Amino acid sequence: RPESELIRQSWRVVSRSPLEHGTVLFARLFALEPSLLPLFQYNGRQFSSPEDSLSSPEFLDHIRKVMLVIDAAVTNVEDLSSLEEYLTSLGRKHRAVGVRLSSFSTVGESLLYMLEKSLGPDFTPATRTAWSRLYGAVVQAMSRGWDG
Ligand code: HEM
Ligand SMILES: [Xe]
Ligand SMILES: [Xe]
Ligand SMILES: [Xe]
Ligand SMILES: [Xe]
Repeated sequence: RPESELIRQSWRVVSRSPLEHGTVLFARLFALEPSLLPLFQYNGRQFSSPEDSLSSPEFLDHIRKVMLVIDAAVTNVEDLSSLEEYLTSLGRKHRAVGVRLSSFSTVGESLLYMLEKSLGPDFTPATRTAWSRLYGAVVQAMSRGWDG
């Protein structure tokens, strides 16, 4: 699958500095959808501003978790069946924490933003399409967690 190799090659670049890259993703996310900020409630407190989130080790750990789940998806690009059940429960978990399935569209745009910014000219039309398909497949599996 040529799509899979474009994903593998672009991810190599990102995966070298995952927290730095995931930081861009989350900064962009809160800039687009500020109402996601209160959902991260560590030690029973909510973050007042997006910059507060960046000072939180728990929040930064969650960036690492996100980048790890993406890494699993890239590893399993040719077949996400090994990941379907895990991703369904991951959706269920995010439903429980208060995330609306609708917000995963903004997450997608934030992912594509991070990739465009990191890769520059190497973020070709084909690369963008490949990532949009992989992300779509991930969200499809996660969406099963929202009761159906
Ligand atoms: C809309 C954006 C998101 C929000 C508001 C959100 C919120 C949360 C919260 C509150 C937790 C529990 C606290 C914690 O573990 O730090 C969590 C856990 C987690 N998140 Fe997210 N999340 C988002 C997106 C994602 C995405 C897209 C992924 C996958 C690529 C992801 C991967 C994970 C993982 C692996 C955990 C640990 C779940 C567990 O095993 O308990 N997160 N998230
Ligand atoms: Xe952020
Ligand atoms: Xe963790
Ligand atoms: Xe993501
Ligand atoms: Xe993804």
